Amino acid sequence: SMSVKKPKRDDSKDLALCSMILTEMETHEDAWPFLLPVNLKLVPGYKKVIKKPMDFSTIREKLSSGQYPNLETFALDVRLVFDNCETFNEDDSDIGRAGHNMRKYFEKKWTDTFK
Repeated sequence: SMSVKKPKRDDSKDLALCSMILTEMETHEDAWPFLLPVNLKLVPGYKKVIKKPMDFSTIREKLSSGQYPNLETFALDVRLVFDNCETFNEDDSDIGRAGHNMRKYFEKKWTDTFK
C-alpha cells in the first residue's frame, strides 16, 4: 500500500528473454499456422468468430516497439494465439494438433525461464 512495498523482482532481462522464447516459437516446425495473421478475406468465418486475432508476427512487432508493458501481457497474447486456434480448429486436424503442441512447448519455456 502507500509507502509499503514488496521487494523488487528483477525485471530488467524480461524483454530479452521474451524475445528468445518468441524466436524459439518462430523456428519450431509446427509454427506454420501461426507465423502470419489469418487472411480475413480468404477464410470464411474467421472475422466474425475470432474477436481478437493474434499471430507470432504481430507479437514480434508489438515486442519490438514497446507495446508490452510487462511479461504477463506478452504471455496473454501468446496464449491468445492458441486459444483462437482451439476455437476455430478441430483437435484432430493438422492445425489443431500444431496448436496443442505449440502451447505445450511455450508453457514449458515460460515455466523454466520465469518460475
